[PDB]
Amino acid sequence: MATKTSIHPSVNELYQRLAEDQLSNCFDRFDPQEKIRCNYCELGVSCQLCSNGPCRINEKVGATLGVCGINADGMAMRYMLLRNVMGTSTYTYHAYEAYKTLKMTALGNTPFTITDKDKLYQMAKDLELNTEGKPEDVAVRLSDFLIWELYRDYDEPGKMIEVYAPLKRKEVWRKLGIYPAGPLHELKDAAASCLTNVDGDYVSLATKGLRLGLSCIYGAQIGLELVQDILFGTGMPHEMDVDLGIFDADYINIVFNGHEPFVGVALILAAKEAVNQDKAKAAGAKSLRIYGSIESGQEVVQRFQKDEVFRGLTGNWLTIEPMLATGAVDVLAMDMNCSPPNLGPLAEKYGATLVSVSRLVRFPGIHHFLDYKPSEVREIAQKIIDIAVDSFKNKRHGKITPKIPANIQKAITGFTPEAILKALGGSINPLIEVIKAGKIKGAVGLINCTTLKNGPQDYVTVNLAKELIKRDILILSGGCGNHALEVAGLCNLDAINLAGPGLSEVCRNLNIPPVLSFGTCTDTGRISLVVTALANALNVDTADLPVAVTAPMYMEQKATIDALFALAYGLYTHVAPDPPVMGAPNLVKLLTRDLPSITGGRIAVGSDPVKVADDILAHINDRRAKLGI
Amino acid sequence: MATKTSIHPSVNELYQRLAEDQLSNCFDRFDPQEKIRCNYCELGVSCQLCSNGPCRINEKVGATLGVCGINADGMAMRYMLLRNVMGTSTYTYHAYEAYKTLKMTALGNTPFTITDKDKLYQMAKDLELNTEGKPEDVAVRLSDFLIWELYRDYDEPGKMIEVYAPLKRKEVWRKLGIYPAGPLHELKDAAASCLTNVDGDYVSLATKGLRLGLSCIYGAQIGLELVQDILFGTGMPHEMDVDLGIFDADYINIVFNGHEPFVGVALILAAKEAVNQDKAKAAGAKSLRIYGSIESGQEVVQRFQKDEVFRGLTGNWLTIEPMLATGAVDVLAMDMNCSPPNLGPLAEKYGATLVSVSRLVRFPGIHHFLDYKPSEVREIAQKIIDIAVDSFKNKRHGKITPKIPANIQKAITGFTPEAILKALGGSINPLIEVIKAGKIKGAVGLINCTTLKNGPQDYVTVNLAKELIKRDILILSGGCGNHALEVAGLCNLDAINLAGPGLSEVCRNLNIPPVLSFGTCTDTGRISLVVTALANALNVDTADLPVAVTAPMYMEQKATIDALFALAYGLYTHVAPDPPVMGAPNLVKLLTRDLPSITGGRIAVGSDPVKVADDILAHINDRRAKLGI
Ligand code: SF4
Ligand code: SF4
Ligand code: SF3
Ligand code: SF3
Ligand code: FES
Repeated sequence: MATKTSIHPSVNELYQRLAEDQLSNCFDRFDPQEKIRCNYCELGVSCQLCSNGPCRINEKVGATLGVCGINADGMAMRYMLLRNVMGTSTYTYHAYEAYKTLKMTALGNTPFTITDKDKLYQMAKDLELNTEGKPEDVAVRLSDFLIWELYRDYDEPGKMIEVYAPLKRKEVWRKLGIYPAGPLHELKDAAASCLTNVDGDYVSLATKGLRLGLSCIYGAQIGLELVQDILFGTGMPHEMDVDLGIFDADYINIVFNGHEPFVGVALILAAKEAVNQDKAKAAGAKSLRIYGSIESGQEVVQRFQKDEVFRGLTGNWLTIEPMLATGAVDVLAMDMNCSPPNLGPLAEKYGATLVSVSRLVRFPGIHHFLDYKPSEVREIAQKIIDIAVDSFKNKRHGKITPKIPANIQKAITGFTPEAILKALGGSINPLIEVIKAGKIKGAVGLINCTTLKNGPQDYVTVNLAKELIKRDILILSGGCGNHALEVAGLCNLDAINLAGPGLSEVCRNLNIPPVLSFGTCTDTGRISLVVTALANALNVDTADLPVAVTAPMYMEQKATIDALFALAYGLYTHVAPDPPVMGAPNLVKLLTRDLPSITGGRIAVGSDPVKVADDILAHINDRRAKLGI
Repeated sequence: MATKTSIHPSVNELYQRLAEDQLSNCFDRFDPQEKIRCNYCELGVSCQLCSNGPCRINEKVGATLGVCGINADGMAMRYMLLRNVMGTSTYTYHAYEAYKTLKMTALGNTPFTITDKDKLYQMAKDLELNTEGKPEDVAVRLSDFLIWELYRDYDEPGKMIEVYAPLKRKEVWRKLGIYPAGPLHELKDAAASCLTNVDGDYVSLATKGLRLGLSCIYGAQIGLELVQDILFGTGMPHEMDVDLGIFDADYINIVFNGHEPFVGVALILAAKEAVNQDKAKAAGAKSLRIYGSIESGQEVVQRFQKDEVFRGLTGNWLTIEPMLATGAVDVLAMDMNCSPPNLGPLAEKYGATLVSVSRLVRFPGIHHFLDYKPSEVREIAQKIIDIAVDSFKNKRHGKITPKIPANIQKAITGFTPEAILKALGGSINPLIEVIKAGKIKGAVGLINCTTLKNGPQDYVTVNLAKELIKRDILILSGGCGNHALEVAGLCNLDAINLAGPGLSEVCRNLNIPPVLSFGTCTDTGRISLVVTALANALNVDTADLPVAVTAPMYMEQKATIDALFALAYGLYTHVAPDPPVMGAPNLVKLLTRDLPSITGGRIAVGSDPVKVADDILAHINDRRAKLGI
């Protein structure tokens, strides 16, 4: 088959239905694009930023510079920076909504509550906030402080970066001048820098990308994930069902899909009400069930158990079109990316109702717009259930043939820094000891999307993960790439049998899988808390540790902002497919060869899972040698 | 040669020097790009936003949608929105710095003062601020309030838009749901919407563009321009020297260049110190002179007189490279766009020193980096003078042959709303009356850059302006296109005789030119105050007025954000060259044909000055007919 589909049998089966039904889909749409690809854009040496364009760099024809005078290196890095403004904006958007949700929850106006009060008070103490009064007071103070971190300008020092970053990184960041403003000012400054005839210096633009990455993790991601733990609990390991076989066509099936989990949690709470289960049964369904999709789904499976109501996680963004082709979905409730913009015709064919629950998400053919507001989420969840009941009765039941694949996989979800510490007996020391002894050679943060650019859905990701664990490298996974490993079976105890001799021994002793599900790409900051704890306990810099990062099927700039963060944080950072930079030779040299002498990190490239794994292991072994282990 | 150069003889003379010196320059760089132009990018039907790309729409090869599913209309509007995030970010950056500068001025930490106290107190009254205490206290309160408007979220109502927009527009915006957040949140929301698989609906994306334009004018531009008036005075009409013959090579010559005028004002104040003039003369110069370039220069000529120190405005951004070829510049101090990124080799050849005075501005070969802070601007200005004196002694004097063109033109600069009222005898009535009677058919806001895309520098702008005034249409001008009209002689009293029968006679009686210099593209908000004043005086909506906007040689998205504002504000808005949208037929239909029934405005296109002027006049005459005049 010359069309890239998927490594997953469930997805390939449902692709067959999309193709038989003659519906457009991402897999088929790749092929016409292959007829007319632009290699200037592939290489990052085109520009569309002003009316003297569109420009291309081609020295052979005399087009050495753009009309404005920018060279290839500035051109490529500037467009990378501009796109990374989008990535940072999404994390900043989510953080602000989390903080407003916490405040409105403390004031009594949401269906949520303050669940992890211990985390609330410890965070407040770490940040030197006033902890007098009641938990609701402390929660308002924390929300206002974390909003201040979003809003702080380039000249007001941050506190999150001081609390949560490792000691030896701080001196590097000071030396390089990359301590950022709050993410709102940083992303505005980055966008302004990208306007024509402003910043045309590839080194400066790269520096601004590193700053933007730091602003995203310390100024948005860590705060938002800890606030979500305060609201919904801190994840601990538990068994979850994943893949598209979790659907049963005789129930009313509501799927929540995006990155922000607030609507999903409100849906689970509303679906547990007897009145709503009775509604479903009166409509001819066995009962009402809620399912998670993509990153919003992953946020929930990190913190919530499967039960008779909440059924598990469907898969990553390339599973959404196949999921509709099951003919089992009643409402797909969409809160952020990825909500692909041609779902309308598929929802129509398969008898599903599309509901946007964010002012960000719009595309042709959406049935309902219920933009999120914390004080409205209770009513939003109820209206979604009402829509789903009507949709089941009048659109799907008795009209649509279901075609649900048989595949269901088990994954242990809910790893957090706290869960790792508990699994090790309350101290990081046993992990240090198994690393020093060579049982685990090192650890990889797999923080990733999925894409079709460099293979069938999830091919590189799953095979790279298999190659890493065979080499006794423990994986901490987040993002659509985490969903892939869960569906592939790498996140359960059976997967110990795929690990090498040292890692399989540790996994059996600790009773954990060789791939630890840490959640979403938004959990890059949270994974950094584990690496920071390692660095601080060893009194070594992050750039000295036997670790690496990989985003091996990256798609969008949530992944690349996390990669820029990883570079600033001093790490070997593998990215595939190539970012659009390879036509800019001095930028390539900076990112791949010179950064180890600047931040400590570097970009690595390639899509062959075996070579990528070998190169990661070589870097880990080089770090090990310098540590004497 | 066949190379597009300029309509201005001074620029053509200096281009010859650049070409004979075999130095790269915008004019020559256009020709290689012409060999390899991408028609997909020209039409807005390419996309580089995720790794499944680069994508193209070409139905003839089966490429109907991008891999993700987006159609041509969503693709084109999304990239327009993303680029307009840059435009909004620059205005928001500038506003924030203006507000911090006013605050630090009130606290006594700058070389500036509160010049227009009347305006300070009038704003405080209009915005219902506390006026107790001293003017400095009120200035701090106004600065904090305007910062709040920058930071307001989508769900908190604004006050600037209530005060400074007319009643019928506010009702239209309310009905359409396009009242925006403050510009920081609005630009973050727009950027997040552009991430792959978020907002792929061209109608939604266009709506977001309109919102972004409103947020920019009411949330940043009006506040920043009125704060700059509070600091540096409200412009009134006065004679100014323009074009490149203002240079004299026997003086130490410092040129400030960008959009933010703070460093330029500080330089003028420092150069007026006798000790600094003594330093210049001891170095062998006749004395020390300051000159303005592009939009920062225009802000200064709006509010300051020509004297023995400050000498006038050089021209717009396509004049910067020619200006260096005079061999007369000692320092070029650069604060924002446009600072073209290949000036380094030109500065080296002609013996000029380049100084960046903004963290936004970086490019290869810059000699000194003096990032602006209000509390450091006195030291920055003095350091620049020190650098200039040394550069004159060591790089230029006795080494570089000057080639200064003879051309100097006179322009009347400093028109403001207040200046118009004064010229009319204290009220707007006389202008309304001569419009009603048909002497002046209507008015156009020319808010423009310059570019080479649709002609030699300033060709379309100047010829369009001549055709408009011949048709008895008064022009209020801002931006690089304003600089073009000043240099071409349309902004002095001789230009009265280029106007048609009715407008020439009104201008002769009022002793004003037919093109009124209103400053920068940043003064779109200020122009809207005049258009709003006309709406109220007539008791009609802005969409009913005999007015239009043109950006006839647009370059970057400061101009396009002003055009998006104009559309939201209900106006016929001509833009040339074509924005990168014309491959998206439904988007084109929305912008050019359906918007009149939505906001009242519409996009018009074309670069033929006669046809464009005829079309503007036809619109104005249609509006007149519906008003009964
Ligand atoms: S910014 Fe420079 S390289 Fe990009 S389109 Fe404009 S002239 Fe060309
Ligand atoms: S966002 Fe869609 S159209 Fe753009 S590059 Fe990605 S797949 Fe292609
Ligand atoms: Fe948070 S990872 Fe990047 S692709 Fe869109 S849901 Fe996936
Ligand atoms: Fe403010 S107008 Fe747009 S082009 Fe850059 S200086 Fe000119
Ligand atoms: S698609 Fe236009 S330059 Fe690549």
